[PDB]
Amino acid sequence: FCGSMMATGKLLVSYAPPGAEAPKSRKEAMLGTHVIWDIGLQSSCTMVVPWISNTTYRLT
Amino acid sequence: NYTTINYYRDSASNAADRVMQLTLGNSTITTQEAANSVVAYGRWPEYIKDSEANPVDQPTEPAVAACRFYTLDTVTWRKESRGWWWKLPDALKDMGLFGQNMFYHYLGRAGYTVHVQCNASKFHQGALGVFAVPEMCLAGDSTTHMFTKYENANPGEKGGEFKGSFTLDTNATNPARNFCPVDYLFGSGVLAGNAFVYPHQIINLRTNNCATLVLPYVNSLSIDSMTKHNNWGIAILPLAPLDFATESSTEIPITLTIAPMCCEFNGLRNITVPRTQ
Amino acid sequence: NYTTINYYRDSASNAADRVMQLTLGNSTITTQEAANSVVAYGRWPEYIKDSEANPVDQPTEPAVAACRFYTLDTVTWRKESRGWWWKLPDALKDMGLFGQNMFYHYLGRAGYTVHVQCNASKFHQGALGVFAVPEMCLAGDSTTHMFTKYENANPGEKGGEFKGSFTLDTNATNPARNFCPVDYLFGSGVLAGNAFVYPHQIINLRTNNCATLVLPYVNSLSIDSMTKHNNWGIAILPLAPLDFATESSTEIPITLTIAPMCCEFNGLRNITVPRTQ
Repeated sequence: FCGSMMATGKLLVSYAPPGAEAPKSRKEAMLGTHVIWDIGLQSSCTMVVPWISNTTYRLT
Repeated sequence: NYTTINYYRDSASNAADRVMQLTLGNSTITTQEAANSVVAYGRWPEYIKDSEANPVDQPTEPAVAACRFYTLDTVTWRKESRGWWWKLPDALKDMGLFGQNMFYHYLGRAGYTVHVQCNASKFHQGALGVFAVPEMCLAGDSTTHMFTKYENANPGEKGGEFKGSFTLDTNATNPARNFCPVDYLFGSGVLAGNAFVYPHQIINLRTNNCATLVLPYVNSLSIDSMTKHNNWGIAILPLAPLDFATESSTEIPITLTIAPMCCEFNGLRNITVPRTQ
Repeated sequence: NYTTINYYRDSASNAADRVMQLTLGNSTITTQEAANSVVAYGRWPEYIKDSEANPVDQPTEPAVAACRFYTLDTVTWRKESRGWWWKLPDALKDMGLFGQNMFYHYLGRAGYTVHVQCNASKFHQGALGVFAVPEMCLAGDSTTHMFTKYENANPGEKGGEFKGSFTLDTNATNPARNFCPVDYLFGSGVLAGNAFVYPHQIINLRTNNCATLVLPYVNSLSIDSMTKHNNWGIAILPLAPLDFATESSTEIPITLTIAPMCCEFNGLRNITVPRTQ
């Protein structure tokens, strides 16, 4: 987050494994993997997308 | 003796019986005229092991909420019936909390207990082959290869019927894009008589009223998408046609009861709403 | 000294802090401005013990499938808001597999984690009392006692609002048969200022953004019908009215996230479809 120190907010970063419709709203997105990021003294947040695949490898 | 030495790093470069009771959750099945029960490939369904887990997020295991018997729509066996097929987990997509977990998660895995029920008197004739086919791919009805659409490939609990003869869909404007499973070709260009290589049971009306198949989760992956991929296919064929006392017009119901087993789901999101037929 | 001797058989005849993370299933809540978390009556939710099990049939415990956070509809806090109420498990009757298990079983039991969220700047004012009331009975709006109908008593995830003053429903032909909860009477003929005898937390906008209440299953029975009986009632009242920079017309959202805990269901049948409003 590269806003001012005086800015505050909460974001939701979501990963949806494939198969269903791509989430078009936060209500759909919160049903998948996700992290709620609080923007404060720490301006960075890491979301790990876990390895969730049917195949042992994915194509590039 | 001979001597072998590998000159490369990658190893690829190297040279070459009758009375039974089944209780799952709050469901129970009693049988008195059973022909035993088959465990497909001798492997009982199980949960993913930590040594084979691809997804990292914690799975959900509904256990009894979803690991229970659901009864599908009954079909009718007549003299003219050619057979029926269902796809798993497709046949259970609208069955309690199992379908809910199926559509709320990106990845799903489950074995099955399939119980086919067909009771008839001691004056009836007929045999049903009940086959569990992994990756039960079915042939389409058009000159276009692999042209069957998702809606028809996933009929649901009703399943589909086999056909006596192959019919080609010539409607160019509005193609059916449906399956055309021929009974004697097993719907996949293979003679039905060889279908017994698959796990199976025969319901001979003089011997047994039911068949039970315990299908382990079979796939090239430890866990997959249940909405995209049907792990199993249940095919029922009349091996011996139904007959009764020469009265004719006789028809007896066949009921199918499937219990998913060891259900694991990963990748929770908003629910999937597939396009309908 | 004195001497006591019982002359009867039946004994009745005898003489007389800020940073927190909550993970349930596939749901996680992070808070940085929390005022700690309250465990109602100091009792954590738990499963029925064999020493207290009334029903004999095996329960179903959906665990992560239902023991997860569901977020209700957000309400708006204004200067004129009098407060809101929800009923548990009623507020979760349409929430994933929890509601499915709730309506497929005759008996259900669950504790709760209630997380009320209300963020405002450092230039806002206001306090919210968040109260967990066992058996939160509310007063009706008619001269007929106990006349509130089922549809209004179970609004669902939207809940209801408190009222500034009591209004009597005089419509004889088509009575509303709705609640009339007066904010200062706490909706039950008791002064709201004493409502703090119940488990509670205050969200003071200068101190905290959220409240967390861990409600154990509280009832005169070990397990009951979730469709008939609401174990808990969540009441939110503005203790201090919302104010901001004299701009006026300010309104901030209040979001409610409830996770059922230690869910147990008994008496599986066909699903219950309650009559709708």
